[PDB]
Amino acid sequence: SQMSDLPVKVIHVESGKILTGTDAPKAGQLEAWLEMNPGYEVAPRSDSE
Repeated sequence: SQMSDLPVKVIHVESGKILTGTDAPKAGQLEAWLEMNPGYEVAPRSDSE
């Protein structure tokens, strides 16, 4: 699968809540979700070194 198919987490500044890939929007509809829900930001992954 591609990242575009996998969900991307986000962090809200107005509420401070962090949405996980489970509740967060998909990579394809993320742009629309963020545009509609202002204050959110792409959260970091769980890769690390």
